[PDB]
Amino acid sequence: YLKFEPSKSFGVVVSSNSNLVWSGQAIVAANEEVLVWDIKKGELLSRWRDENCKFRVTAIAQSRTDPDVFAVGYEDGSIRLWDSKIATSVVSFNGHKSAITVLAFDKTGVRLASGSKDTDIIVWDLVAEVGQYKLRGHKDQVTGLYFIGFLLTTGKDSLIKLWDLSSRHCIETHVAQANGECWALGVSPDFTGCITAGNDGEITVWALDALSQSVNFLQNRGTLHRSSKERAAEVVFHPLRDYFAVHGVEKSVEIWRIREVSDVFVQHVIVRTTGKVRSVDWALNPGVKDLQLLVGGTNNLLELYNIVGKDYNKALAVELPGHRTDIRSVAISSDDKMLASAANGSLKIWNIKTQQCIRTFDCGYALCCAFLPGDKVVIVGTKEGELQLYDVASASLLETVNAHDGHAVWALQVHPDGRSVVSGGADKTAKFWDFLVQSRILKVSDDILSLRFSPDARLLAVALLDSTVKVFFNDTLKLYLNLYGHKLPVLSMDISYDSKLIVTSSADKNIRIWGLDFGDCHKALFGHQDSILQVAFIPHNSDGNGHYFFSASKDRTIKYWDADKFEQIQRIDGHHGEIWALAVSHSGRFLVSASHDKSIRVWEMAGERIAEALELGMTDLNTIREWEEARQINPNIAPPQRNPIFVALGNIPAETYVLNTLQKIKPASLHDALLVLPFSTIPSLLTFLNLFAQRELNVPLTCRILFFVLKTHHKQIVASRTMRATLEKVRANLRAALRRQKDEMGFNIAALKVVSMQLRDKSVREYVDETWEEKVRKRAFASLS
Amino acid sequence: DTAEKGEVVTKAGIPIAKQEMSREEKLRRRRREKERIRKAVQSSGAYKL
Amino acid sequence: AAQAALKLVEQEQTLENYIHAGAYRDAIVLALQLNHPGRLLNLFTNVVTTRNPDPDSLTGLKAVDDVLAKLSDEQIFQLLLRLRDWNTNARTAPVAQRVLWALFKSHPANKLSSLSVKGARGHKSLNEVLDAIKVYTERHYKRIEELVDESYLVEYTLREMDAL
Amino acid sequence: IEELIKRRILAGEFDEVLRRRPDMFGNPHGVRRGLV
RNA sequence: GGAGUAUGGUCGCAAGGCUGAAAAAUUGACGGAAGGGCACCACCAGGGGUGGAGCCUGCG
RNA sequence: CUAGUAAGCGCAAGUCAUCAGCUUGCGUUGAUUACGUCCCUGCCCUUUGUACACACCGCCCGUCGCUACUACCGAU
Repeated sequence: YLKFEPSKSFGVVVSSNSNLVWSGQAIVAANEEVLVWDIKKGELLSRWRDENCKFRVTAIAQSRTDPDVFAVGYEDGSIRLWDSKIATSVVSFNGHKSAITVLAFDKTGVRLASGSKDTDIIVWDLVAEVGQYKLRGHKDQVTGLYFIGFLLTTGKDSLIKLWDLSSRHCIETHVAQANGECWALGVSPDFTGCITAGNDGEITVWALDALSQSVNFLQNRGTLHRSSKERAAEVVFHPLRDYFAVHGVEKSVEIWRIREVSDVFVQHVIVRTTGKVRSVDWALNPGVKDLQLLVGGTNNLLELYNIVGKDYNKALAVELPGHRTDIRSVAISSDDKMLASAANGSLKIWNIKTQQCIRTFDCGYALCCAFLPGDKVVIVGTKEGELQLYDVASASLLETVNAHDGHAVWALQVHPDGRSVVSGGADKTAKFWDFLVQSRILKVSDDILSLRFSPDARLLAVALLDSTVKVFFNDTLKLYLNLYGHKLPVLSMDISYDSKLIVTSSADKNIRIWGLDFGDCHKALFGHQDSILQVAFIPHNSDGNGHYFFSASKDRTIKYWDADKFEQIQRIDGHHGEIWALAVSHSGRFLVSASHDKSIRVWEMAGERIAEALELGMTDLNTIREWEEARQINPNIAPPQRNPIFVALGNIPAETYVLNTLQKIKPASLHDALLVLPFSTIPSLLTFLNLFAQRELNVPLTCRILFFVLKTHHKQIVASRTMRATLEKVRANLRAALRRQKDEMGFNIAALKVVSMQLRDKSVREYVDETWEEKVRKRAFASLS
Repeated sequence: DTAEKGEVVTKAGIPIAKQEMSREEKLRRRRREKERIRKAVQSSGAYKL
Repeated sequence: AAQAALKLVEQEQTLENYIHAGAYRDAIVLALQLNHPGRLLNLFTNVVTTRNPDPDSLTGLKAVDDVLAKLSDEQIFQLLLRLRDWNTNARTAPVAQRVLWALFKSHPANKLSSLSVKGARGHKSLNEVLDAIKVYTERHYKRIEELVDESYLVEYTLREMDAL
Repeated sequence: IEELIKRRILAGEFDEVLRRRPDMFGNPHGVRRGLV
């Protein structure tokens, strides 16, 4: 039951997320890991590969004033601070919910902003390693972040937002686009201006200055428009000269210069790139008078252009350590030391121990690929119905035949003896080519999807568009038998080395285990959330495991199964774009995995409560009056040093505290807790009520609890003495407060009587006639009895 | 039943506008209302590709 | 609609800044202009509870007194809608009491009679909303009245402690 | 018997007495007795 | 002869297997905090069995 | 186990199921001890409705689902 482990992972340069970085080194993001290459020589300097986290990362940031320490923001919402001196995440922050979108570093690098798709923005002390706080604006997700302290940010609702840092809330807002969406944010590093790129290609330009009155810092000094009316992706300034670059995801970037606003800024150049650029990045090099623009193109490429200052030239490039459009097929060698790699547009073969590409060919499309025994030569069936033949040694194309007209040849199977190949197309014919020439063709009902030989070259089986399978004899092409039951067309097949079993994978999210003697389905099995792409046995039962097999499925999953017990023995995660192809070692020692991830991987008490609150408020009043005596003696610095719980509650006054913590409880319980209070607690409560009346609030409550205290202890109060002055205070305060209230509302009802009668007099009658009977509320009052 | 247009009444009977409302209170009042409520053939190219 | 929305969000956030500042006067006037009574009520509660009132100001802020004296009739009327709600509540009643008290002390009853708004139709017309105000004020007046009739006890007991 | 219980509790039916109101007979529509 | 009621026997259908054992949801799924009501399967005052030895119905 | 109750004491019957290695009756004598409280343990029920005056209260909180819209990403 040897479980398998990802041993290698490669074939790739920058994924389709943003945030390229330059240092003469290029810092790009793989799927999970973050790797650095040299641009002069295409050798990667290193990788930053975290064994703990498997989420993709999409946010990459360099600390200003300190390189070699770098922040990354993942798909889950985590933050990792690494070094380049040593490939170690020094810290991780897990504060958001999903997909850290924008990062930000301090001018001094002690502070870090994290903006996410989950729309909340969390700042981070970088020496206390704490979520400092959490600015909450932004009805939808952030599309930009910058530090000034102060913060400027833009969110996808086309909303630009200026927060303070010391006083945690925003002070300025504007909209970029009334109906559109601000997508990108560009800041003058000298804090003079800001530009907002919105989805029409509209670049609104803004001037910036560096509270009871009208604060105004930003001004829309105008708007501009680029040529591309696409969603602009990113706008990057020159750190030194007066230039910047606008782009969306396109094969073009518009570099404009700095000298009305359209006069201020004109397009310097527009660089056409070979591919849709994902992310742009700046580079300046020591000793050049040029501009090193480092673009990372969505089709898995790196490009370096030189811009002259007072035309572009494709100066440097990185394409060879990975394919470019989408990997489709794989054929690992019989000695299992190299492998052919078949992508749309390209074919690259690679040595596995170097995990490094050795040869490269251009195709148009690559449906399927397979070397020929001896591994001298390789074969690709391609979308146009056609068939192309290359060799690995001279690195050339040998032959090419039109297998089908334009009927994409879906399946390719070398003969087990290795003197013929068979080819199955988007036509109704499966052809047979002995090497070559065409030995024999096969006419069927529908278009063939997949097929395979028998390891003992004795049978074959085909898997058709009709959700079915036709097992035929190898020698003569007679119907052995047929398979059904799959509701959707069977996508792949695989049979046992002893030709005793078949797994059949279809797009109906399940596989079938067939017994190959009369073809009884030994077990139908739903085991994948999506369309299972491919299935593969191990050839060798020399380990004693030959009826174990593997399933690659559209939910980014590989699953390891045993047919004999019909059980899941392992589950294989690790890719994040949908897997397309995979292959097993001839010895079965490992396996390679090709995905739309564009990677290949190799796998080996109540009153008591108010009593204490009263006590706390007494202490509060004591330190407050003492602080008053201090500040009255001298206006020197004097902190009141209230309780941590008061300052945790936001410096609220003690009276507010006690009234709130009393008003929380229900009335009956109030009656009883007020009852249960003891007499030492009484006069402090009296002083609180005195404060309440003097700063009157919830006056019926105050009177009520007052009278309760007095009646339940009417004797002990007239026993004591120190009550007397306090009771006089509460008498004066309460009597004046009640008088104030009553007099005001009595004024109110008086004036209301006046205006009501006057209104009636306005609304008496106008005409005078014989019918005076035109001269009243009513209510319903259902009663059941 | 006598509420204003952009605003809704509270259970306390206090006027709040949905615009002056916060998102958090919005979520919580949705939760309270729901709480009361609960108390009551294709191409092979597309297929393989 | 676009330029109106630009203005709206501008004034909305500047309102927010006023609230952060405690810029009470302009806060209230733009709060009236933006018609949102929760925040408006919060402001009213604070301004009747400043803890340092001008002894001459009817509300503790002569600026608020001035702007309510400078109110237009329609502003007055929508305010009255908010007032009748806050009078219906009895926790909010004193704050609901103080403002109309100044508001009555500001404007003459001839103007108050001659209020004519287009939004006076059905239940939300003048006689009715003032009527509801009348009844709820009556309830509270009764409440505080009997409350004072109770409160005389502390004078009695004080006189007793004088007797000893 | 555990099987039968399972069937009924899934397909929820019981032969329970219910709380029939005392005033179906005179209030066959069951009005609320307050404001209308 | 009519109308019913039963009763049994006859007859036709039901009685042709892409197949090989192990959802609904504007209403739902699951918590949590506070507050009440209760109970010799809770607290508290006690009482009283069995459980030690012998006899044996029963049950395992 | 909280009132003719715990317990004691015998006397009889022998009821279509059970029960004589006992069941079930009837009478006889008859106490102590709490008779309160949700603190522990729990169990249930509030936070919707089902009636209006006085009176009082005053927008519970969490993680997800389903729905409409918005825009994004990548194959065909």
